[PDB]
Amino acid sequence: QAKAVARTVRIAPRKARLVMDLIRGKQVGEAVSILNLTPRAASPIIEKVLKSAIANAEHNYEMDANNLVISQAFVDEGPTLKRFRPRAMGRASQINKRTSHITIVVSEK
Amino acid sequence: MKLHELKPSEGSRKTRNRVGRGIGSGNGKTAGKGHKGQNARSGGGVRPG
Amino acid sequence: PKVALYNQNGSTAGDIELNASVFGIEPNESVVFDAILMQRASLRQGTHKVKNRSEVRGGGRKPWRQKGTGRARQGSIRSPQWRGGGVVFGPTPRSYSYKLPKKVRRLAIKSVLSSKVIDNNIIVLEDLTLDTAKTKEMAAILKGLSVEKKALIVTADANEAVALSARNIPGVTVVEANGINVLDVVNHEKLLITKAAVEKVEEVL
Amino acid sequence: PRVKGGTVTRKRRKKVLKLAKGYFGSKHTLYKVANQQVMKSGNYAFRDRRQKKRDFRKLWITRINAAARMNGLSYSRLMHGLKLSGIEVNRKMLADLAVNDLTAFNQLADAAKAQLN
Amino acid sequence: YAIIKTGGKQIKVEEGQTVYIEKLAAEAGETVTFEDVLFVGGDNVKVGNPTVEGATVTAKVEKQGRAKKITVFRYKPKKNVHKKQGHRQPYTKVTIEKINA
RNA sequence: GACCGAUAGUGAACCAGUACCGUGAGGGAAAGGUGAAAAGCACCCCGGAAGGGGAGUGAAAGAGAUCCUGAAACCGUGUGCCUACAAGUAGUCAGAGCCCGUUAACGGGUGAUGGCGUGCCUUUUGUAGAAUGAACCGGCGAGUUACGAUCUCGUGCAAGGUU
RNA sequence: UAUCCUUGGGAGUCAGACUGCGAGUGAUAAGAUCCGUAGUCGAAAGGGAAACAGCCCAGACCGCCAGCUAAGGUCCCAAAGU
RNA sequence: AACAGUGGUAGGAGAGCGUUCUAAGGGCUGUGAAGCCAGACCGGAAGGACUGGUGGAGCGCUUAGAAGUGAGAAUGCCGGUA
Repeated sequence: QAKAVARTVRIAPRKARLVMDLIRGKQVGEAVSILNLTPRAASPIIEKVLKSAIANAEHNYEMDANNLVISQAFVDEGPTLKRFRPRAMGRASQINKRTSHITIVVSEK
Repeated sequence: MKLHELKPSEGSRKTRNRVGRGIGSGNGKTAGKGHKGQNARSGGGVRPG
Repeated sequence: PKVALYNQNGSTAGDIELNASVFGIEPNESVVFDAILMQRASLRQGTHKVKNRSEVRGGGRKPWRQKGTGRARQGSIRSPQWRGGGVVFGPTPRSYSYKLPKKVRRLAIKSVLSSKVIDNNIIVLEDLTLDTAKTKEMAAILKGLSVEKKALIVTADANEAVALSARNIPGVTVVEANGINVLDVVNHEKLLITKAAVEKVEEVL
Repeated sequence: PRVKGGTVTRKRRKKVLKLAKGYFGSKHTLYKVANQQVMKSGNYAFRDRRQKKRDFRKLWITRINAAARMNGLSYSRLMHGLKLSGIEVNRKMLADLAVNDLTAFNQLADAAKAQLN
Repeated sequence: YAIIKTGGKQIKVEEGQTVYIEKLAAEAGETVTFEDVLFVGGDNVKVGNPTVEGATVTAKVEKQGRAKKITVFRYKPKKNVHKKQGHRQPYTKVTIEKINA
């Protein structure tokens, strides 16, 4: 069992999830390929955290790169940056620049 | 007596009537003042005579 | 009204007759209750105030036009339901004291004293002389008398000398013959009374 | 003194919230509506606690009617015949238990038929 | 098996079984007997308002119970009318022995 | 101090009459809490960093700069039961099947299928109403106090009572 | 049969509707309006009249896997008589 | 024990439940209080216990007292999130 978290990386959680959900529960050495080939906003952030997760083996409790598979992973909402966008007739509409917490938990099998 | 068993002269004590709190004690929404009368409004009384 | 007499070192002499009109009276439960309640309420100083709507440093302007807006029709900013505050029917500086009839107060003090007498917790200590301000002298006196719990001591003339010794140890009070009340009596569960003060209070009542 | 809105409100609301488990979505989550349904639940519980009597009675009548009809006898004639054959304090529910022990039910139906004429 | 009128509603009982029934006056350890038996089953003795002589049905009773709570809540809409009343129905457990016919 | 304890209490516990708004008179906010002591994270690994995983400090690292507690709305991840010929103020009362085993008791979860059934509040003769109010959660938010009057009740005295 | 009267403390009510019966206005029209009389609703659930406040029967202190009935009904929906 | 009764709006009357502080008596608490989270427990109700988890210093019971004492609605105010 090994774990990693991104802790408020600037990306919308829905957009994160839409690309995140497909790698769930499939062998990491090929999931990384799937995700670095699929073009999406959050793909680079997600492979960075996944690579940190698998790389938690060197100055860490030992695992092997083969026979390694994502165990379970998900997306959590983080603190949001409020912003007021100007809009016609002095309405002053509001917008949410969301943030998200990414998290990977990889295990052996 | 001692203070730790103080008991008043029974019949010489009554709790206040907290009008306008819930329905279980009556006098709820209306606070026991009817519906929308002049008497039902704050300072809505009239000259006594 | 024939309670025994005690000396400084616990030696007991011939018992003393007490005025039945003051100490043999049947205590009045209700009158004692109201007498307790009386100064128990009057003691509080009751200083409290909270800023009513008028005096909240602000308000003034109508926050928005009466109609033609999607918000509730409102008044000034400092109003009760607003976050800005302004309480409604809050506390106010007021006194929690009144007065009772002379007969009632006399009956109350007589009743409590007689209650103590019948409960046999009164201890008459003639001539509570003391040569020094030191506390442990009077602590030894109380130990000799077997006075364990709270107590009250009244001695009229030795108040000047004995008050300093008594006041710290450990929650007992020294009062003068004129300072008797209902709480100061009841709360202390043990009355030390010097004979001069016996007849002085006897004359007063 | 000042009394602040302490734990009393939270306990009061959470009682109904926990009481209203199993409801569809927001009705098991939002006090504003969860309170409404439990009140409705109380009314329905009372009225259905009174309905179950008559519904079980109806079911018993249906079973007795079927059992009687399968022995050349209508339900109404069966009940009449029983009453005249004697005060059959025996009644609907246990008559159905006799039906599912049918031989006893027939052993009553024959007596009722015989005494009916 | 047999049919026993008991508390204003008859019940089917059989030798050795256990039954819940409305509160009797008996203590929580003593035996009790029912009297108004009908349709003694098996050999199926039966009469209208049956005087089944000596067929009082003995039973041992050990419990004094109080049913699970029914939160009777009543309200009438739009009228500020509420009534909530807890209720536990008392009862007694039984076990039947020596059916008499 | 039978006064408040961070929507309270001064507008202002905190660089507040500040930021901000207004040409100007003027209006006018939000924002308290690491730990006992910074002992506030040596060193290593992923990473450009941020952020992580280890290691170490400490009684607690889930205690890491809104940092004591951390409720609800809201958002997710696994899952036991159910669901693609059925329309349902969404429940309740019957109820098979499947799963679990309790503050031990005529137990808990889910429930194929049947009966019944038009939310809450105000205002109305009348509301399921196509009349009004609520997007949801949390907090706050309305018959008191003073001085007199009157009546009931309770007291001490009583042809007197009372300061 | 046991509700009546006197004094005293505290109210709300002043928008009422429908259905019989006797009248007005109306065109013996109106779920119209205004009266008298009785009922229900108002402020009353339950069963019936398909759904229904005022029509019929009938009053809910709670529990029961009891029984007898009122209006209405018994071929299936849907309990009871082809 | 007997007998009778126990729908209810505006209203009147009585019983109580809980909250914050204050006095008297008792004592609970780092051998883990308050608060929060979860339970299949108790009472006629408001409600109150018991057992776990969190949390890391304060707090119930008893009798009486005084109240800024109980929210679901006010196109309520503030904050947060759909």
